[PDB]
Amino acid sequence: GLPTMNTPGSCQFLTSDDFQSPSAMPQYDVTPEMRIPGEVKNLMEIAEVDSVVPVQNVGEKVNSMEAYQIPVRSNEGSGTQVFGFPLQPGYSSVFSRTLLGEILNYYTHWSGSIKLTFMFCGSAMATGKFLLAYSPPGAGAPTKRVDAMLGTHVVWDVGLQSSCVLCIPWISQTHYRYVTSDEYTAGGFITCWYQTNIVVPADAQSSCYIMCFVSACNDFSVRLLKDTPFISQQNFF
Amino acid sequence: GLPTMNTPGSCQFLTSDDFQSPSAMPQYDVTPEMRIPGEVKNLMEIAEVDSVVPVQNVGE
Amino acid sequence: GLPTMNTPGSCQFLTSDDFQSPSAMPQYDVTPEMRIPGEVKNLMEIAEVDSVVPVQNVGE
Amino acid sequence: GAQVSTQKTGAHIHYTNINYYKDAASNSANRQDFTQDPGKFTEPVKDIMIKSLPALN
Amino acid sequence: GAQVSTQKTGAHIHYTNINYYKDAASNSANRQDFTQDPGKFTEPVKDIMIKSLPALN
Amino acid sequence: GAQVSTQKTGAHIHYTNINYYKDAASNSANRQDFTQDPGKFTEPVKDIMIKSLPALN
Amino acid sequence: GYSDRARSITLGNSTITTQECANVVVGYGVWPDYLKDSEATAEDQPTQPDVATCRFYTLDSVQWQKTSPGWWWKLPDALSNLGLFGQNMQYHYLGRTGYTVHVQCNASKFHQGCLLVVCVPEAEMGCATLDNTPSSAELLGGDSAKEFADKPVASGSNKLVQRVVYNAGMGVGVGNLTIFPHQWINLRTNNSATIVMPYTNSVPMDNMFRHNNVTLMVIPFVPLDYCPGSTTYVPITVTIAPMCAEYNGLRLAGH
Amino acid sequence: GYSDRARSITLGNSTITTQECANVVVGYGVWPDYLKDSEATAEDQPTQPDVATCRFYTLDSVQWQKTSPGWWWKLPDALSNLGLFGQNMQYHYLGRTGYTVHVQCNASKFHQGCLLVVCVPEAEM
Amino acid sequence: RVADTVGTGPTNSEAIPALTAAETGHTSQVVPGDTMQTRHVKNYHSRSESTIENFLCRSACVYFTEYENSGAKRYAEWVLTPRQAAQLRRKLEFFTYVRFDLELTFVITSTQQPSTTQNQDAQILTHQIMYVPPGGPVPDKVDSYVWQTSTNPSVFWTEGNAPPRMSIPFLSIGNAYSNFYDGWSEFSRNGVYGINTLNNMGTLYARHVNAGSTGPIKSTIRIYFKPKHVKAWIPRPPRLCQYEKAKNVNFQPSGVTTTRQSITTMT
Amino acid sequence: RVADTVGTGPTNSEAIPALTAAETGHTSQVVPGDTMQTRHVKNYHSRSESTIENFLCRSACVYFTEYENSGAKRYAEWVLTPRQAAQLRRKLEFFTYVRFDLELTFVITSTQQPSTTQNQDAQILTHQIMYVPPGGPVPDKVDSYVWQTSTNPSVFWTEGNAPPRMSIPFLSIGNAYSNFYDGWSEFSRNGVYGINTLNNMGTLYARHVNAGSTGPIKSTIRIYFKPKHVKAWIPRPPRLCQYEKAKNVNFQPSGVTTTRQSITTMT
Amino acid sequence: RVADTVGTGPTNSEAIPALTAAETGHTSQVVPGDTMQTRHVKNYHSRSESTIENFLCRSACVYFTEY
Amino acid sequence: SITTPEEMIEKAKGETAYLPCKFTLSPEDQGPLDIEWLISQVIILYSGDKIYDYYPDLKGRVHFTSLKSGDASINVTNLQDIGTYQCKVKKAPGVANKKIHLVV
Amino acid sequence: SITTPEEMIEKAKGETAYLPCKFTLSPEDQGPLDIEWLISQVIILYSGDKIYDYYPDLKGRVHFTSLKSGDASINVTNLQDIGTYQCKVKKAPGVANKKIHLVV
Ligand SMILES: CCCCCCCCCCCCCCCC(=O)O
Ligand SMILES: CCCCCCCCCCCCCCCC(=O)O
Repeated sequence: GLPTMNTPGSCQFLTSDDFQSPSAMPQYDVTPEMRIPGEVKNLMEIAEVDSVVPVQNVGEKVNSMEAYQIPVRSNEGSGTQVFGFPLQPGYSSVFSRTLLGEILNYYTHWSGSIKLTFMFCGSAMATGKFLLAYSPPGAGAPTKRVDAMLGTHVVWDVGLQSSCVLCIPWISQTHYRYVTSDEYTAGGFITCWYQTNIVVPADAQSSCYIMCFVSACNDFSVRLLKDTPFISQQNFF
Repeated sequence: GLPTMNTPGSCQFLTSDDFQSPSAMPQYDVTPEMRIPGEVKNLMEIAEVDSVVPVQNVGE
Repeated sequence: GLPTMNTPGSCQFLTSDDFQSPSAMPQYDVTPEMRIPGEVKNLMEIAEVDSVVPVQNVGE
Repeated sequence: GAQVSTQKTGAHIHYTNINYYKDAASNSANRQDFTQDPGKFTEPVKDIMIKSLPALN
Repeated sequence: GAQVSTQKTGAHIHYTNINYYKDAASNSANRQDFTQDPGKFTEPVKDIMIKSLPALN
Repeated sequence: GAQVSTQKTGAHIHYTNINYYKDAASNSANRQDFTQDPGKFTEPVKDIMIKSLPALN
Repeated sequence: GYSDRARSITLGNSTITTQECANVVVGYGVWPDYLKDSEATAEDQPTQPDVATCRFYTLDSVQWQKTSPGWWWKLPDALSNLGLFGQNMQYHYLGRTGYTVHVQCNASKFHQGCLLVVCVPEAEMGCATLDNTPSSAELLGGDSAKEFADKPVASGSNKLVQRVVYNAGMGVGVGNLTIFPHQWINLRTNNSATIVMPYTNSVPMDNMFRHNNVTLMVIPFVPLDYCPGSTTYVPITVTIAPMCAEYNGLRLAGH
Repeated sequence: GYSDRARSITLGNSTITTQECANVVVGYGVWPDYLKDSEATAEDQPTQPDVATCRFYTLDSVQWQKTSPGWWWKLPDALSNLGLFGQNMQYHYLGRTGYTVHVQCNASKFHQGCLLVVCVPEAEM
Repeated sequence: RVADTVGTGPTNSEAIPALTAAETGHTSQVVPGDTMQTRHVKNYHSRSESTIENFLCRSACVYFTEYENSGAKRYAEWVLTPRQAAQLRRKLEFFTYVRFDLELTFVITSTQQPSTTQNQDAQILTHQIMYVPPGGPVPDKVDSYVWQTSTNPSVFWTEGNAPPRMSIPFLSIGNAYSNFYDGWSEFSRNGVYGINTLNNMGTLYARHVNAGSTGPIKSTIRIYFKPKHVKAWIPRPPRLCQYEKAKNVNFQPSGVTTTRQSITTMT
Repeated sequence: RVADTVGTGPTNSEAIPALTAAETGHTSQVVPGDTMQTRHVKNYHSRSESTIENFLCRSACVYFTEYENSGAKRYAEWVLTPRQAAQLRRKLEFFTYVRFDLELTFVITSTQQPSTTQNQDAQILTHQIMYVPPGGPVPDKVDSYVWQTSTNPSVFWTEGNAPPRMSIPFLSIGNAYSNFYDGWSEFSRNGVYGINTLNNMGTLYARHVNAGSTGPIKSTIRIYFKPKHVKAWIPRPPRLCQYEKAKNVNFQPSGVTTTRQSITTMT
Repeated sequence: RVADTVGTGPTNSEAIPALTAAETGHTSQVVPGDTMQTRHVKNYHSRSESTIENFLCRSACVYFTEY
Repeated sequence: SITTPEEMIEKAKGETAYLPCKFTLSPEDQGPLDIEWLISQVIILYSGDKIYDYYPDLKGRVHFTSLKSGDASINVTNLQDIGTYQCKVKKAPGVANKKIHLVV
Repeated sequence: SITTPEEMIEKAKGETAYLPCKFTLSPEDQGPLDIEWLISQVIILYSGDKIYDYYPDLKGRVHFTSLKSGDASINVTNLQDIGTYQCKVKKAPGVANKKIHLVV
């Protein structure tokens, strides 16, 4: 009879504990593993892949394939805004449904860089230049191409290589940010303007589209496992 | 008094567990084994033997 | 089944005890410490500092 | 005086065990005893019968 | 026969573990397995694409 | 892999400890950490002031 | 000194050559091979034609209009009635194979469009009714196009399949379908898309007639557009080539 | 193996990328550098932001019509009200700097035009 | 551990890391140092909590049922299936094939039901949980000879102690559990379509060993799954449409995402 | 261990240890041997109980709430905050920034409420405590699908055993918890001013898994915090004015100390 | 552990593994490779759960009575 | 699992109405078989391997087409009979049901 | 957290009274939003994304200025109305309230 003493925390059930337990089927021979292609070892390999972003999620576009498309055209001006949205990868309506955004909805903290790739989907005769800009929080959304230039920007020239990559870096005071909408840990703003104007010849379409893909860099991380707010079960199916 | 802590799965009975238990008859002398012919060590030695198959199991 | 025996003082809560407990958030990566100035390691470093004394604490 | 043995794992780990009683009928069961010999039930003949050769020549 | 491993600590300790069952499906989970290989999902092409060079030349 | 340390006794004994979790935030508290440095709060000046010499000469 | 835009593929007595292409996607980094001796379970010896099956079969073309939602094909079901590949799978009980999908769509500089080519393993699809399940010959099509449909399919007592393009018939976001090996055809640059897929299953061999390993999907994210005068009929063509195919369990023909 | 028609320039937190270009002209063979200790005259120490000024500022666009004569800009006067470059020159008495001029004009194969881009030192008018 | 950011400077060259082709799958492997000037920053962040083991290995309720100690409903039964709930199912349906050991936990609680009997002084209740493999005999009633549990694994629990927990080895005739199956069980291709064809996990039975009183009492059992030693293959996109049934992937078409006001709106 | 007193003798010299300038912060480092004759005295007193770890590492109740097993209030909720009480808060507000692991303990006790029902023979009550992270779904009612706890950490307890204890790792996006914050969450500087801006510790939910009887029962839960592995920076003076609210440092001006009778009075 | 299947080929010979006499108890020790062509297949299946110990060593109710 | 649980059958009057309820027994399901046909209250009942002929209007009109094999369909006649028929097949481990709507 | 919970507003008669109740939702607070205005007994109620127009004297006088964004203010009119208005905003995890005193 070895003398022992029970500490607080006995005979309790923890949703997240790591103990051994007696097997109910002793001396069971499992099937020998075969090599199935494409093994996942971490969730940050599912997040580093591109996913089309629904930027035009306005009105009834969400019930159509039109949501993904960004409409660009030829106008008698310059410096007009194409699109803009905030940098909230888990919470913004724009990113909530993408692979990386859905992965973030299972975590509380996120920290890293963000890749944004744009592919031009117009004619092979149409040409133009765009200004892709990222503005850090402190002063509101830039309302002009001139205010946007003062922030991190990339001038994209459409040619043989249709795609372009704007890499939003980690500028934060803290080490991590909040996936949920918060005001202390604010993200920034991402806007797109016309660096020049869309140039189209005759007998070609002057109304084109762009597509946007979002992924993570090699320095992305997440923490605090939580429950996604998206799924809802009325009753046992 | 060594401090311990009880995990879930205590004081339960499992139809298939492997534990030690105090013998109710201490220092008991069992009979010395004799060699009886035909020892079974696995059930797959009873299965490798031929058995007549009732193929015509029709009606009566 | 190792035979043990519970001593008095089991299943009690002590406002001042020193035991281990299973973490509720397994494999959590804490933020790397930065050097903030002026670290306190003992309360007898807060006491060795001068403090104005209210000697004339009379009336109002 | 503890005995360290192998755990039952799949194909394609060690565990520790100590005996706490002095009775030898208190220990756990012997689950890892993989020995077969079906030459008693199957092939129970006197003259060995090779597979390729005929049975009765 | 006990195994001593490292605890999960912050940056900028050892712990002991023994297996009490003989089943290999009774042990605790494998939480410290930090191995990645995203070259399957990302960059799944035949001809390697260098970063600095153009994609289609 | 157990750690043996000293017990808190009066002046004018060893104890054993093993870590049973793999989290490093499950261990007991660190009560025996006797290190002081009051040169930050007290004497926080630039030019060192000797005791015997005058303060302002 | 050559151009990476030019590629040639030779299988059996067939060849394909491209003037403009992007690259070749090789599945999950795995090139399809044969079954090893430590992974197999069936005892009897496999047959391996090696040339009469592993060649290029060209399925029926489909017109890409200005309002086409998209198309889908079951790779095992599609080559069921084509060449000796169909005959071998008919007689045998167990079949193991890999494929490649070369999709060709050629347009002029003035034409503008975008197509997504993705292979989905275990692409189980849902029914319009919530209580019943999709009927065969409604989900499956022999050498047939099997197009999708913008807007939901009506709910009633009918084994019709839900063909919504935005949910893709699986209930998942159409945009996130880039997790599987995918290639994009951009009329202004890419003309064709090549994808190589290794055999993927939870078992070594499977019955080709009752199970489909992968589903090829072609979805126009950006519509087709042009000006009055340019050619309106713009077709898409698909060629599939089984790779390292082997069969087991020979028996009477049928299914 | 790449094409000399493609170029990228990175300065500060800004980048420009070209699909079609000619080359880069480098002034009089001189790459801009800082002031040496044997060429200076002022005694007090200079300030060098190094990142908040040396980036790309994008001026207002101009429509090229079929009857446009031409345009001119003063480089010191143009960046006077833009970003921190304008603020630093405002407070200080003496400023020394170099520049680069990326002019972008994109048209289709059918469009035909010619533009001359030249920098004139001491262009008294 | 994550990669550390390096330091670059001003650059004027023919190199084009940003410009690329998304026609190819090739996800651009660019880093911020390619499109701006960066400082050197050591990164001590570790990719530890994101591993599939830490993601899936947490207990999760999959089914809770009731039984009584008198009347008609005297025992409970439930075919083993993780698709009864939504939270555990959605997480498992990130992958096509999974292979994991299972840790099972039960939570059994009783409640005295309204009645009019008098002098009710109950005793401690003992409950028996029994598993029947695909093919084993199933109990017709609450006093059937099936409960002898000669070979079926069973567990007995006396109300008041720590819950009962047991560990189950990977049980499958295949080489991996299949979350999604595209096909039929019958060759003629006319029958059950879907994963239902593959599933064969047996049935679970729970009941009161003793009555314990003269008044009615209703017990409830909740089952908790924990995947251990997890392996996973071929990832797939998360479920957008809400679940409808447990046997199939039947859904109702829904919006790709939520809507805002304009395309330039920040909220 | 403390320093030992040494021995000095009579002295006539120009050295002036006593005379100094308090204009400089320089706290005089004089010892009694400088202004009198002392004897040598070894000092075995040890500065051990005064360390920050021994000061802060003791359990302390921070919040106690109730719930029922019938009616309207069927579950309890509480955002995690140590400023609810005064004793734990005052001790933590000796420092500006603290960084410590937390040990959590709960004490749950039930009480049979007055009613008029008859034949009440209750069963053992089981209680479930669930944590929701900043952003997790919150239970609308007591039978909501949220309690499935697929990923949220939860704990189940059967009335009668040792209390439930769990250990929590330093949870923060910063590098130290901040007891005092001088600033706003919004840049426009018009909103919430104070520490409230920084705090984000999630919410805690407690409830009865089963009813257990026909009569009413009210349970109460008390939460106990214990800081472990403590680090602390920048000390500050103790709170004189009594606390008013939990979100801010709002106070009522009070006397610097208590009053006596005269300036020469000894009491 | 179970035996692994080997690989045979086409055969034309006087050997008769199939033909035998069941008058004798001698249970024919033939394997599939004797009446067809087989491929080599390593077999990692183990005869472990069939042993008499694993068969009999499980608790089983034998009698329940009242008082 | 009964195939096509939600189904609607339109049959002309004077023509025998054919209602099909084919099912596939689960390997897990190993219990006594019960097949019950409801008219929305029963027309026919199969239980303990016995068929019982419940509804006065459909008496002598409702009979099975085949049950043990896996087919539990009925062939009604003399339609006048508009209603919903629910075929409920019971196995001790698991249960399934199919509802058919008949017009005229 | 509603800013300025204790506030007093003096407005002249014949001038619409403006009452402001701006709030900042906590990251911890993620529940259905309810905004209720009390007059010390309700003038207006916002619940389940629906606005309901309660008080006979202030019927057709009380309307919101903006709610989802974070502004839940009202603009009253035809003052005669001296009383205390308590703006209570409810989130499932946390709740806050602001009381405004209006003279004449
Ligand atoms: C009293 C003993 C009880 C033992 C019960 C054992 C039941 C095991 C059930 C395992 C179900 C696993 C299903 C996984 C399906 C999937 O991953 O797709
Ligand atoms: C059933 C699981 C419960 C788990 C609950 C975990 C809650 C952790 C809360 C930590 C609060 C720490 C606040 C410190 C604030 C300060 O020091 O200023």
